[PDB]
Amino acid sequence: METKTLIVNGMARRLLVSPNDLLVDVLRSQLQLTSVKVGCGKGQCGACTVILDGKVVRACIIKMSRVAENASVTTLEGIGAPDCLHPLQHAWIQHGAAQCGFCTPGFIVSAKALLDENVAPSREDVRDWFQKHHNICRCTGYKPLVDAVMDAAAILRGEKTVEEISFKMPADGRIWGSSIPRPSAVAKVTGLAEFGADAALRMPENTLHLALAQAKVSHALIKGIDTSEAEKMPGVYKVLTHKDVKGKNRITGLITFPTNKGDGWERPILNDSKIFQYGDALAIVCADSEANARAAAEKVKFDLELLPEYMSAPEAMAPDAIEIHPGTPNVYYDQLEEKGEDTVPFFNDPANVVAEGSYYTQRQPHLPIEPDVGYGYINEQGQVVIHSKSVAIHLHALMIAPGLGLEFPKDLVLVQNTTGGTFGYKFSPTMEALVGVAVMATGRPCHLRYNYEQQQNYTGKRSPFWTTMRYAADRQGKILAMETDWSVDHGPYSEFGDLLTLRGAQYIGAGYGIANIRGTGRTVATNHCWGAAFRGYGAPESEFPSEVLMDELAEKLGMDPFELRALNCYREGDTTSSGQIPEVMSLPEMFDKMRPYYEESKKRVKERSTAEIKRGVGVALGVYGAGLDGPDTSEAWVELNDDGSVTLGNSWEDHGQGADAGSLGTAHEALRPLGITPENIHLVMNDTSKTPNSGPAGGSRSQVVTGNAIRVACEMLIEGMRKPGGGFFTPAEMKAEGRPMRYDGKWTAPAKDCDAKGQGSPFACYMYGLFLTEVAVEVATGKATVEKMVCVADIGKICNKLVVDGQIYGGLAQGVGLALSEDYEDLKKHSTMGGAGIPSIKMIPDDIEIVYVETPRKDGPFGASGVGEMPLTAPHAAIINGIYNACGARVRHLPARPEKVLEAMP
Ligand SMILES: Nc1ccn([C@@H]2O[C@H](COP(=O)(O)OP(=O)(O)OC[C@H]3Oc4nc5nc(N)nc(O)c5nc4C(S)=C3S)[C@@H](O)[C@H]2O)c(=O)n1
Ligand code: FES
Ligand code: FES
Repeated sequence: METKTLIVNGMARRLLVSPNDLLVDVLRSQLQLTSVKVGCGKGQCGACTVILDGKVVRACIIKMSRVAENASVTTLEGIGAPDCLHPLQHAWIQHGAAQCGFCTPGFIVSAKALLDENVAPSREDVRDWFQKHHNICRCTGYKPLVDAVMDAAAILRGEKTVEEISFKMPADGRIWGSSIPRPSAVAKVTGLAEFGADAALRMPENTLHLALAQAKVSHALIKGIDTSEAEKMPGVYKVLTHKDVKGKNRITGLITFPTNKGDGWERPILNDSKIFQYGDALAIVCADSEANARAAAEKVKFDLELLPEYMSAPEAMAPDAIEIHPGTPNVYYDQLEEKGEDTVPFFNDPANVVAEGSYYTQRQPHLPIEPDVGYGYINEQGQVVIHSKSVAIHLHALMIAPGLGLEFPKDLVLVQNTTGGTFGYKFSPTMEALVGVAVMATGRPCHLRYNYEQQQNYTGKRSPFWTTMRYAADRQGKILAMETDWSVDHGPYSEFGDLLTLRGAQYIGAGYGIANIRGTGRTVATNHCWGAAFRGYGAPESEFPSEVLMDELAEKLGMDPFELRALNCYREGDTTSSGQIPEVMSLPEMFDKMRPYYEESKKRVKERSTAEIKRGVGVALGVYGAGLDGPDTSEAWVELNDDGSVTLGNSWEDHGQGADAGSLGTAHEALRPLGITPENIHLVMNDTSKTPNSGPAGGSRSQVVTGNAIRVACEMLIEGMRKPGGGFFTPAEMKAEGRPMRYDGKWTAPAKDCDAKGQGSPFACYMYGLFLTEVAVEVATGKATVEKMVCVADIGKICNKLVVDGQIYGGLAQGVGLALSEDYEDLKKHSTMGGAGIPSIKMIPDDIEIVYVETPRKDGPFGASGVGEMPLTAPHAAIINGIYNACGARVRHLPARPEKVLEAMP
């Protein structure tokens, strides 16, 4: 060891470090400059970017031995604080460039360094800078980030003033539909926002640090676990196994469908007799530090008997395959889909035009910049309190309580920390029971943190769909029948697997009036990573095949792909694939708005193709519902305060999409008659001991269901304040009358669950999108590049423009990674952020445009619908169609990697 004096943010600092310490750990653990985040931990995400002696570097790959004496270091805390904000922070906030905000510090530091060298960079300049510096963002779609940089540049040049680009309160007083920054913006652009890992530095002394001892084989029987050596290791307080669990040591699927072959009780908290997938946690180590715990976990020995490994749906379907879950077939669920008349006479008729095909959607990894993390402790009332990224706190409490041997809500409390994105993986419990297990055994606060390799090998994935479907149309182009078949590879754990399978009966071919449908669905258990909901939850996987086949049918009929769609879309008379009348009929109108953009891309693409680079254009229609199937309910309370302000209590979980902006905009709008201003609406959210059951932030339901519960609770407060015949009471007069201050609100969606053949009215609101893309294909290699994206959308009235804009940009970006680069197949190649193929800035076109068709929803709060999962419904189908359109190559098996595009090239 040696002391090194280094100047941090203008001040000298003598630090007692070890030459092998990583600059990132030093800055975090010793200087508590928590704004410097550790994402991938391998220098790919740039989330740990700091400026070291004028050079922009990634602090996670810098040894202390390589850092000079008196070296100057600049972190976000050296750029601006909440009281003395930098123009770069102001632009970020005014553009809504910070969603989950986990990559914000790295992007801002990196940007500030760019401006020191170039006061007037072009958008392209900025894009290259982030590209060269590995600044990754999984939320924004990048566009907002560049928009923010360009504005801060004009301000530093003295061309625009801060007050000039900032949101100003209208004479209206209304913030519903405005571009008002989100409540959490400031905390996020300053690096004060505390994420799970950051909290580890601020916990009490006696806090313990966990490490998991994971299985490295995919399938096996457990003959024994030897904790002996790990116990003897330095710093280890205790080592737990399945023997230390008090409850059933199982996680229930809760809502497991009645006709499922299994019972939803197969997931162990800590495996006891079998290993179902690579990553499986067989023991928990408790140490005085993370480094000490991780090091002792490797020293835990397993006595196993290797069983065959079924790494795909087909394999687990082979007739000789053994049951992964003894006493339950690997195909534990069958889904029927029957609408209209029998479809066989339509396919057997030589006079119809038939198009058939087999497609495949991959096991897409969520790739959040922040790996999983959470902590827990014993309450001052004897309750186990667990903090995590859970986006369904009430649901997860119920899913884990029995296996821990606890009772909700008397022994257990769940709290959602500030989340650095989930994109769905948190609809599933990840480490909530593990932390709870540890907390109960020791009685002390425990903090569990996953490295990026665990975020990859031990969190759910999008489940791959194998689809074989076909259309039967007449010579004029009208689709008369459709037959579909799909198989969902769900890994070993069934939570929500059957529900996902039903999603196929609802969405394959959605958006078109197809009178007769016959299909068969299937949920199959495999030994690959289990399935956790992924933004789209059934839409991206169902609509990819139907939208690609649609273009294949168009070619067989000799009709334009865009015009063909325009011909079959919903119209008065048509119903969905569940037999439900669509809540709005704006499709014809959406096609009309899209048409001008389509025909221009048609000319522009032909007029720009090179002999070495062919360019093409592709379209696709995506549809998804807002809300969970059936009578989906939400709760919320509003309480009047003495100073006349209001405190809103809800459980609108935030993945970083902007649940805060949504609660505020909805409350404010509903509280109009009382004149409440935005700064007078306090928010108490996501804590089962304080906030009501609002339901999960999944299914793109929050804005509609929860929005309505918030709306309702406000209307009750308004009525509670009514002075007999004359106006309103005051917080003062209210107290005197002994009148209640808090008002509870609830709302139930007017929908009905689907029956055994997939029919019914499962969602009250839908989200519709028309995608158009211009892709360039390098004929020589097969490397495709999305050059432009236009998206016409109908999501009802907008609650917050910055939020919805940022949601569409972000959604379209993941759409590109889904089509061109992402996957979780090879356990070693796909265990790192870059390996799995997360899109870097240059992969996303700077040229993205959005057109909104604000048709209002009868059942939405103020006529609004969801937006969450809409931008990921069919943008991948569009990219794929574009590629065929460019070079004639047709890829039905995602992702369309270069060599894959090459193979398919006629
Ligand atoms: N007409 C509308 C509709 C929605 N919104 C806003 O848009 C956001 C998304 O609303 P909604 O579609 O109702 O979805 P939820 O709040 O239920 O969020 C869940 C959704 O959010 C998504 N967006 C994400 N965005 C980010 N940055 N990170 C994630 O992990 C995200 N996870 C995905 C996934 S997956 C899901 S299911 C909310 O801030 C809402 O207030 C709006 O301003 N106006
Ligand atoms: S680049 Fe350092 S944590 Fe990712
Ligand atoms: S805002 Fe960039 S990763 Fe979430």
